[PDB]
Amino acid sequence: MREIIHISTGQCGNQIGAAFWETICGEHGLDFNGTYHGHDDIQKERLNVYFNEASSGKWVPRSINVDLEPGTIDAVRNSAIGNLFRPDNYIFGQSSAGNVWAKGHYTEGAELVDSVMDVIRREAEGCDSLQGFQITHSLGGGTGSGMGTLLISKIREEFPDRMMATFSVLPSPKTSDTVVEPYNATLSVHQLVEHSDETFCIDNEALYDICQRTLKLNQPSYGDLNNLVSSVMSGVTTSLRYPGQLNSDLRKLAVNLVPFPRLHFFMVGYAPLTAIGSQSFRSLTVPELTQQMFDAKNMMAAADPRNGRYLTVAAFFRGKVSVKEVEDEMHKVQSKNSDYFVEWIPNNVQTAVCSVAPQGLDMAATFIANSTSIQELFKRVGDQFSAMFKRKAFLHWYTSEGMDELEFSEAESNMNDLVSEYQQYQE
Amino acid sequence: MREVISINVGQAGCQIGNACWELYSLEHGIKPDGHLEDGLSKPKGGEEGFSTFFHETGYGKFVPRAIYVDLEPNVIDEVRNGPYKDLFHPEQLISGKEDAANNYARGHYTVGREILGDVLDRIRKLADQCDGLQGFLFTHSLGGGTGSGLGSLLLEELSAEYGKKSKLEFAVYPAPQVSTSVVEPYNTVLTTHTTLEHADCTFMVDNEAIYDMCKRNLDIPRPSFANLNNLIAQVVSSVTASLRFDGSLNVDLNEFQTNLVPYPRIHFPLVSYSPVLSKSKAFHESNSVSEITNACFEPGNQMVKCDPRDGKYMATCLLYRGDVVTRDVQRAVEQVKNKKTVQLVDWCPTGFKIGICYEPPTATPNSQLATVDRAVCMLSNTTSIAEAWKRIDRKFDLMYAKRAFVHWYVGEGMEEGEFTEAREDLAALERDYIEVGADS
Ligand SMILES: Nc1nc2c(ncn2[C@@H]2O[C@H](COP(=O)(O)OP(=O)(O)OP(=O)(O)O)[C@@H](O)[C@H]2O)c(=O)[nH]1
Ligand SMILES: Nc1nc2c(ncn2[C@@H]2O[C@H](COP(=O)(O)OP(=O)(O)O)[C@@H](O)[C@H]2O)c(=O)[nH]1
Ligand SMILES: [Mg+2]
Repeated sequence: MREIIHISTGQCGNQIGAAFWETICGEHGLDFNGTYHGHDDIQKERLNVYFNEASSGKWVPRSINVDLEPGTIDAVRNSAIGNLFRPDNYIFGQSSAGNVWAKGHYTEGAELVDSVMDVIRREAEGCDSLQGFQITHSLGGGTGSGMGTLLISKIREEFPDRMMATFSVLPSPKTSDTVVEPYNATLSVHQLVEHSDETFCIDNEALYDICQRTLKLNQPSYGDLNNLVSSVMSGVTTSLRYPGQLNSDLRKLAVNLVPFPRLHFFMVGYAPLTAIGSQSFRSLTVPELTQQMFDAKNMMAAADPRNGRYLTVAAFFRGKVSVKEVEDEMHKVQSKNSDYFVEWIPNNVQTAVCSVAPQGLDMAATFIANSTSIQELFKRVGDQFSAMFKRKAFLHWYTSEGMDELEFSEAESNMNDLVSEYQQYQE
Repeated sequence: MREVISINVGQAGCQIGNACWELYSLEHGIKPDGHLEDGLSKPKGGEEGFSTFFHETGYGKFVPRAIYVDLEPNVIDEVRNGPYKDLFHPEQLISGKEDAANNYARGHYTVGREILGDVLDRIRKLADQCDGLQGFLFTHSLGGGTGSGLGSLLLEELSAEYGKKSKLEFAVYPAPQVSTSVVEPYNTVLTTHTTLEHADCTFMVDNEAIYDMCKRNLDIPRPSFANLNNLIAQVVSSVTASLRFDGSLNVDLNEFQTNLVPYPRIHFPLVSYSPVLSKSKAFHESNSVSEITNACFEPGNQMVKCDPRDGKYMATCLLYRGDVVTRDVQRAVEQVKNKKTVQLVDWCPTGFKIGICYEPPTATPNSQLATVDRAVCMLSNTTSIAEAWKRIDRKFDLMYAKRAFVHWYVGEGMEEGEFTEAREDLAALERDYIEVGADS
């Protein structure tokens, strides 16, 4: 379908969400005050993908921002980007989650769960074109991993046939913001794969590299990192937002990008990376994008895929791009680098030409695939999950809520099984 | 016989159909709005044909008897916002809503069945308007399941509905070396069963082969589906040519059943087409039908990724358009037989259906293929064909062995036994198809 709800949760969800709508509104042109600026058919016949034609032609997106920290929304509705969101969608309350996966929903967070379902239910009725639910949060974040994970299960009961897209941000196994980041991530996957259908891997540490290597940025910031993720979220939708020679869809992804059920983790990869200053000495062409998409340095997951093995890649070129420009370049990668692609697929390529182009560039393309090296990202969380809590440290905070030690052990056994799924299915 | 109804299913099918209708209106002097313009001669719009493709209007706004079927609104919207908006009755543009994705379990069933009631009644009303109704002409893809699976159901329904009209089916196949969809072997193989048992004559087109021709014969640096489809449209228009225009040797649509189909099965002719000349060359070029005829056997003009030289000759058809002498094409054929390529099997012993249509070829402004005063369309049941089946069957095998993607079909109305049976029928065809050539 076309009408899709973009749910937001967690301290990072609203941040990435603010930059998300900032880019979506720039494509078809839409002022933050809700004024129409499309030119014209392509920027008018596909405006209901996220907005609604309210009174006086005032367009407002469909997003339910939820968080237990009222101090976060204050820095959005007050400053720029605020008139778009409707005040009735704001659902916030005191105090907070406490940077823990238990209290985030198992106790305190269970109070607002009844209010979030009420707003999402009413919007679902009026929207005669529901398809899925786009969620953006952190895998180890407090309100993101706790209240965000439980929300996926509630929506799964009332919307089983509907899809469920998530943009979780994996932790950094080197520069962690909080010591209780890996622990909260072990419990989020316990219910994520048991409800959601597709989840993208994002790592902030992997962004600082491309920001200083390609973009040539010395001091990145959260305001800039969200732009990179916004380009990915806005890329897997152009087919549904604008016509093209081969319009893909979120459903077509799982039918191809997901071989077997127990495998929802993807590896994003936007391209080309516009280098500040060094963008004029380049030639935007398809052969140049293929060399950057498959580059292990541009991964945002970002385990080295060369060490592992690809499964089903996918590209979404934009702008002035033909059909053979991709089928040829993408096919050459299947020969010289055949050792990295498995044979039982067998075709390891998937295209989806669009029509329009992103603002500021003449052509763009993303990269999404399932590499066998994703298991490495889970081993880092599994080792820290057990090596740190081997002596029962920082565990009384979670057991005091009500969860028993048995509940935390089952979460580790599931992750250990996922690592084996990538060997059956030999690497 | 007289009438023919066109059916487009899925995006690729619709895109190709667009090209065909553009082309047909060009040939008959019909403007983008219909009406008329003028419509005209002998037999431009008509005199008969039309009506053959276009429905007569008491105003002159002629209406293409075409039905567009899709599950994705976007494709049809393109059509509805295109320059040919006025060539279609709006109620012939059967827009869907929720896609079947990719797809067959939904396409031939859980989603597709929800619009067929409308589709079939559309057809029935149209068919009642028609006289004779010699056949239906399907245009679709065997890649995505809407074109494959939905198209399949619709085909079946018309064989049940009538079962006596000619069922043509122009099907686009996956290139053996490259494709845009991972589960395509399932979406293709799962329908070989039904096209086998419900189409009377299928055509197999490979995009890759055509792209080769575009890059090489037409000198195209950057091919496009628009160009590719224009080529296909021209091929389709010739099938067909003598059902609209005057010809020395007129070919009935049923003619192909009589000439190309020796057994109930085997109905999968290859197409080839020439002259394919870029505008830059059509000055140096100037030739006889004997040379054009040679080009038709040349692998470079096959529009299908297989080796006709490997295969043996079963019945074939050479349709000619424009300024063509019947003696000369007989001479040309004789010379071709003497090449001893596509060894003529004893079973024919020769079987060259010659069709001679007086109407010169034409190209729309969207094609850079030069217009010519004569052209040739070739059809053939040459035994090279089973290799295409083998290719896709190996892809099917690897996947199915691990199952993997089977999940997406079984989980929504299917059974693994169905996948097994589809494979078995395909395998059976490879065998039978080989045996009738293998014997001599
Ligand atoms: N010649 C030609 N081939 C096309 C065209 N469009 C698509 N194809 C080919 O047909 C197949 C694509 O089918 P899709 O567009 O994915 O699907 P569909 O058959 O329209 O139906 P769905 O899967 O339900 O969308 C591929 O093998 C393409 O290479 C076209 O305009 N011309
Ligand atoms: N890319 C990105 N990551 C963020 C942003 N904000 C927090 N993060 C990441 O999210 C993790 C922290 O979780 P947090 O969002 O504070 O959790 P919550 O707010 O309690 O749900 C860290 O790994 C951060 O790098 C952001 O705006 N962009
Ligand atoms: Mg389609």
